[PDB]
Amino acid sequence: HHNKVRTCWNEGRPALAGWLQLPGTLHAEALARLDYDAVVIDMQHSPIDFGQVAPMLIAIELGGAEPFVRTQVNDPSDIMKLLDAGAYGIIAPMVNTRAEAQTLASALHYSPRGLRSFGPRRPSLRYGSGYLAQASETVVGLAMIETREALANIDEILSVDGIDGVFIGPTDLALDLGHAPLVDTEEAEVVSAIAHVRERAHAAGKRVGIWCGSGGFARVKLAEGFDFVTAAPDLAMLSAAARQVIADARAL
Amino acid sequence: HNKVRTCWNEGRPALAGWLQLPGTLHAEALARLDYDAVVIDMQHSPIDFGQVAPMLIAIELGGAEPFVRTQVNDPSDIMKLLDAGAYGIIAPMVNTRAEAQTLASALHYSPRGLRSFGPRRPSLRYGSGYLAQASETVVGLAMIETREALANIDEILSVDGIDGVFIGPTDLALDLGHAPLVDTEEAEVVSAIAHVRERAHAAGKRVGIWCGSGGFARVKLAEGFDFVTAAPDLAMLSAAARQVIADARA
Amino acid sequence: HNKVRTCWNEGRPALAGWLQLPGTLHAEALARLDYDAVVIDMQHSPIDFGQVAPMLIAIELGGAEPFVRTQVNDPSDIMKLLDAGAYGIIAPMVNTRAEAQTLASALHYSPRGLRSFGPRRPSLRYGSGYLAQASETVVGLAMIETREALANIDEILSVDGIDGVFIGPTDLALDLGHAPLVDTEEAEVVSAIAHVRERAHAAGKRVGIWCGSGGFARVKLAEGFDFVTAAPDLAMLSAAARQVIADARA
Amino acid sequence: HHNKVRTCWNEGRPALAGWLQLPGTLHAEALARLDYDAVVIDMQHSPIDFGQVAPMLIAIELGGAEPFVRTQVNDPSDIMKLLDAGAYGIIAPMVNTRAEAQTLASALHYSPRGLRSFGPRRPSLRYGSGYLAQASETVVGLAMIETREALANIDEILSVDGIDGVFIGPTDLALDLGHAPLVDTEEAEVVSAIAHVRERAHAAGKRVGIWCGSGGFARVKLAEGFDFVTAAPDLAMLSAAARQVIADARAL
Amino acid sequence: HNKVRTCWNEGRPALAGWLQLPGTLHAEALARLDYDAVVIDMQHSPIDFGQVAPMLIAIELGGAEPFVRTQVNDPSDIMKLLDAGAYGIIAPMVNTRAEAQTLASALHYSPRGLRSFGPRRPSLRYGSGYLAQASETVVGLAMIETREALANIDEILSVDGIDGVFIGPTDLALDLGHAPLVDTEEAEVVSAIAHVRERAHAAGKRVGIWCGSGGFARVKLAEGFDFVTAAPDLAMLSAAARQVIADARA
Amino acid sequence: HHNKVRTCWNEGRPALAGWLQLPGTLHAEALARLDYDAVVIDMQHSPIDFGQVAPMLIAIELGGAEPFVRTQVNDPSDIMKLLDAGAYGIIAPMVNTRAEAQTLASALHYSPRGLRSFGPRRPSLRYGSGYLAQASETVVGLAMIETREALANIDEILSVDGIDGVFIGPTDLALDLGHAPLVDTEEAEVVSAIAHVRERAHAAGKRVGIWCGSGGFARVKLAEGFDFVTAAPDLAMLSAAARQVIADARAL
Ligand SMILES: [Br-]
Ligand SMILES: [Br-]
Ligand SMILES: [Br-]
Ligand SMILES: [Br-]
Ligand SMILES: [Br-]
Ligand SMILES: [Br-]
Ligand SMILES: [K+]
Ligand SMILES: [K+]
Ligand SMILES: [K+]
Ligand SMILES: [K+]
Ligand SMILES: [K+]
Ligand SMILES: [K+]
Ligand SMILES: [K+]
Ligand SMILES: [Mg+2]
Ligand SMILES: [Mg+2]
Ligand SMILES: [Mg+2]
Ligand SMILES: [Mg+2]
Ligand SMILES: [Mg+2]
Ligand SMILES: [Mg+2]
Ligand SMILES: [Mg+2]
Repeated sequence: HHNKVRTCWNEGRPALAGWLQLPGTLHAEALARLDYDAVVIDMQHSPIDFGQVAPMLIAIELGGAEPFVRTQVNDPSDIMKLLDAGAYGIIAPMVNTRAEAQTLASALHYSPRGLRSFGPRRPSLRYGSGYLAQASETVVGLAMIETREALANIDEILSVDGIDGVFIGPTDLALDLGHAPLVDTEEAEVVSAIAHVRERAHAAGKRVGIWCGSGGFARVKLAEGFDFVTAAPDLAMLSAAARQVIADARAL
Repeated sequence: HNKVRTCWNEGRPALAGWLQLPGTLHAEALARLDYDAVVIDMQHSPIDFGQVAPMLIAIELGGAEPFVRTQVNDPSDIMKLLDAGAYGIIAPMVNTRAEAQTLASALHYSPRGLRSFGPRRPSLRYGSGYLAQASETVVGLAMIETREALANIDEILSVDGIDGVFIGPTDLALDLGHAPLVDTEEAEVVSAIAHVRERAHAAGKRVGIWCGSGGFARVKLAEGFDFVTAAPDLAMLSAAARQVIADARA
Repeated sequence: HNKVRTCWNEGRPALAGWLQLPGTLHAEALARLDYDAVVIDMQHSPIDFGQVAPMLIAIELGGAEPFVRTQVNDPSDIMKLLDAGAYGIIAPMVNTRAEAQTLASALHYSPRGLRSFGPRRPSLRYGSGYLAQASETVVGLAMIETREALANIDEILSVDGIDGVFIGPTDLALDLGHAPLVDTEEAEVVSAIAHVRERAHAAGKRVGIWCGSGGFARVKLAEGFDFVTAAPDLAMLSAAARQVIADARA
Repeated sequence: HHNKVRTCWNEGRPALAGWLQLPGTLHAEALARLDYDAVVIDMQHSPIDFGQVAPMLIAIELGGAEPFVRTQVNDPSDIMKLLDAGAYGIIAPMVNTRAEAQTLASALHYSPRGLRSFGPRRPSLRYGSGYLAQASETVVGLAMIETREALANIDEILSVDGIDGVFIGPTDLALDLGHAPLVDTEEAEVVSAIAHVRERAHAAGKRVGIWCGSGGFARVKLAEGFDFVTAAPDLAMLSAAARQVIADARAL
Repeated sequence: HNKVRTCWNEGRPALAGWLQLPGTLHAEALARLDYDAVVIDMQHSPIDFGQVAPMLIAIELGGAEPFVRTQVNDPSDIMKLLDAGAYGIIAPMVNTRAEAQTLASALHYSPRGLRSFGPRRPSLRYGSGYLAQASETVVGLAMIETREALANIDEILSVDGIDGVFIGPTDLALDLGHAPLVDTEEAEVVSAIAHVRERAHAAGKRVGIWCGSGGFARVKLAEGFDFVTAAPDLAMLSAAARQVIADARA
Repeated sequence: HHNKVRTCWNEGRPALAGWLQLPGTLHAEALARLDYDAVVIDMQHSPIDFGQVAPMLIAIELGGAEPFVRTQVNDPSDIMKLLDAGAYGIIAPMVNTRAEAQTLASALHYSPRGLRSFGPRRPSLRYGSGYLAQASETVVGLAMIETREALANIDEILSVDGIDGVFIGPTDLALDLGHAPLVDTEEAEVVSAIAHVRERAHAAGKRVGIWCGSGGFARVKLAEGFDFVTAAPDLAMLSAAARQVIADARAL
């Protein structure tokens, strides 16, 4: 028993992860069974509530990927309930300051390293009675860097011992820097900001991840040395596939 | 108006989506594409009645006609779906004239059928004039997917109150002793499919089929199918994800 | 005690609510009014089994007897509702003595019927003595809503184990070739309703009916109906909202 | 495509809205189809959770009213997830200070006018790819005035550019001022407070709304020049209608 | 591999859990204990299809084979459960050879049965080779719980495609005119149970039974039952809570 | 109509309560029907979301125990929505300071004693139109003491008028004091801390509760004079009962 993403990193390999915005277990299991190391459930920009995330985490684990959640907000009590429901990866949006990164770290570890409340319903079933001793290793925590403010604060954020590193939200970052909501961009200012965050993460001996909208862009990010790359949202892949089926059906 | 009936009345076939995943977000998103209808599969999916109800609403808001492929040809199940705003019904494994008569009985009020009266959602869409035009608001297709159905095709097509038939080519292939392959080239299955189509059109009825690709759907439209579905949500998403991963991993 | 049976044993009819909206808050709130029973409609509503279960609990806490009008006269569906704490069953479209016998078979343990034993919620309410008094805890009504049922009334009423019959006057009006109007004045429908009532009372059975207004319910109570429902939640809420809007907009 | 409430206001007309405390799609659609411009779903004083609100917003839009939510609390991340689920009106309870009104404004607009996170799942489907350019206009935001403290701070609250105005909670206001929980009151002190808030809202070129328990009271509020009037809660109208049916059924 | 079939192929019986409570947390937790299978009861529980679906996934992750005791022996209900990853089916009240043939028809693809093809979850577990080995992945047991079933035992056991029979001793006791007691000592019921066991083993079939205690389950295993369930989640939890309260209150 | 726990306390009797971590109504009703005065639903260390807690509160009340909730976090708006859903007992985890105890008190009372928002959907049905006058008595509020920090602050926490007292989280307390996650412990340091909290609660004329993992430990806590004792979690009792059934089934 081990965190599949931590196993990638311990073997000097990056992790590739899925991204779900659609509630339900069937597609969660089917995607987890593909060559994804993790599958992230998006609880920020989706209609997925806690009652719907709980059985999705089970389905991903059965499919053979590490269950991750991108939370609605950086809130310790929300993050703790997800950990106890068998979320083994947490990505907290809009972490703009060292203090906010400490708030995330506080949720991911038991005392004395954090203030995580004890009652691990699903981790105890997966890991057994030996869980508390290894609990910190079973969990991956990434602070999202999505703003001018987070970019300015990146060295202070990376100095927080309890987070594994940072996950870049490139569309919110492009918007905050005064651009359109650019997806998978080469825009020089946005790309220089993202390169800066990766360079500082690795200099600090921390991990860096990035959200991607396509397989093509994910290959570029992996080939730049990102540690955790997501591609691409279930609803986006499904809509694109339907549009293409319809286009081919209705062609002369 | 029933968007599929509007296609037909205007001399055009209908192209439909096919959902095996529960939920409203992809249902609305696919309904807003160039689909005339979106079918929710209650047979080969985890979708129960509590989940189908909001999906019907989402499809209608997206601007496609909501259809349901039911778990079974059962009149009371069909009547509850109709009153929940399912405006097309595809009933699996209709094998006999009696079974086609059971389907027709569910889709029409007395004296044409025995549909129980309590049209919760259709009354909201169509108003107090609903009863008079109820029959035309609903499209009903009996599924031809066995040797027995294929043997009994003319008598199934004889039943007034069904709009026509919808081929289940994987179940048909399997019952003919062939592999249940999507979009099959198997000569006997392809000949059985063309026979059902010709028989439906000769009886003044409509015919539909399930497809797994845009390419196959283009052929069935060209061959004169009236209602073509392509392709299942879970299949399309799985194949897309496989491609993304293969692109990403180089 | 079954509150409806207590009304009957004390020489009083029962007045019931009628829910087509899922959820527990209005179910408890209507149960706390001067209703003896609240019926949950699983036929002409979006309510599935997962939603009916907590509604039964809410009605019982509010202090009305929980009833269910099932989607269909199916023994296994009725048995699951009984074991979930439905203490009244109204089965739609009971047209023959055989169909009434199917309903009675579901409502009684061997040797009277064939009800499967596993009474999850009734055992909590009634304790370990439940089996001996099980029959008296449940009220079962066959719906008379077709020409065929009306023709077969005496033989439906002959079936021991059903408490009596419940008229579906909109389906009856429609099957008699009339408008399916709530609370109809149509002479033949009104005469058919009085006939069913007289036949039930002559057979020593109970009779109920669906009403759309307090005024009509008052008449049916005065005419000697034993179980009168008025009026559906969605209808009452819709008419109330229309009035509020008309008041507000001046 | 336009916000039906904003269209009323642009045409110098007030908006009349429904108020739901009962979960489910069928009554939501049926009421939306009546002569209501909007229907508000109450997530503060109801058992409605996020999983239940999501399909109700769809049902209201299909019925042809603008979907609104009265949120449980003034929390930016909760408000953002509702916007991305196709809530086009937000009413945030207990907004007592200018700082709290700024917190609400921050959630309702993308950078640089706010800090709303980008991922508009349902608005993108309703409005298309041209959504970001008009996003602020598609959304109506009202701060609730329900306390002595909010009343004292009304000019500071109204000075916040990012809110369309204020929505009065007359029962909580009556309670905070030391009265019984008065519904649709003429009580001189409560009525003078409410008149003050309307006068200051209109002086500031802002909109003012009020919650009503009856059609009669809603007519009075509309005829005083309120911009957004709700009447009346589904559970209240249903209970009153049932009581009257029973009273008529059991009459001699 | 089907874990129960693996027990049988290795000359061992299977011990199973029994859930009447909906939800995934206790389902996974009991599946991780020394149970070979966990049965979800859809007959005497509030569990609907929407709730059973995630429970099947939880049991499989816990490392027990997921089974379902269905509400009724209905082919379309069984086929939807199979496609949702129910790998054992126990059908209540199988009373005749015809009813056993109806069960067998649902569990096998043509030409052995008439199972409709669309194996959503089994295809994920078993891959594209699923069709060829489908029959062996599923365990099907007909319930013997009436006088009529007991009378028709040899002809039920004659049906190829059913793995064997599962005794419902409380319904059997009640239909024989005895108390529906868990783990009964009633001489005629005990003799009926041993007869069904001997008949199943003589026909080369498997036999199972429902138990209420570890002590009784130990005896049935020793007597040579192939599939023993003990004990229902709600019963075990209720008795445990009663003990805790009695300990606490002194 | 009365709070069953307050009735115990008014009659000089302690209350014994159940503890649910499993969603659903059937076991909630069955346990409520046993000799428990209350049943607590755990929304911190369970997968229970608001949509699942709502019908469980109904089931417990019908079974004839007082419905309690141990909340995910000490958040006033979450606590208010539970009160309006017919939670009549609130246990808020991780209350570490007098200020946090005041935050809990603020949620449990209407103005002027608190700032609870008015809209009591279920309490109004249970208690009728006379509810506001007795509302404070219908509700039991307990602040959880689970940390070194809460222990140091126990006299300041107990000085908050609006809480009935404190509920000890012995496992989180043992962890915070540097021990293993000890369940039902006699460990001298943890036991002295718990005895101190009980002694200070009773000296302050307040009530004290404690979570137990067994019937045996609950008897000891009752016999020490605790006012509110819980035993034992549904999932723990069910797992132990299954293990024993299996052990007996597979015995030689
Ligand atoms: Br792959
Ligand atoms: Br398109
Ligand atoms: Br009343
Ligand atoms: Br209107
Ligand atoms: Br074990
Ligand atoms: Br007890
Ligand atoms: K994988
Ligand atoms: K369309
Ligand atoms: K359901
Ligand atoms: K009552
Ligand atoms: K409207
Ligand atoms: K196991
Ligand atoms: K009790
Ligand atoms: Mg972002
Ligand atoms: Mg088929
Ligand atoms: Mg009817
Ligand atoms: Mg929920
Ligand atoms: Mg208020
Ligand atoms: Mg049985
Ligand atoms: Mg704790």
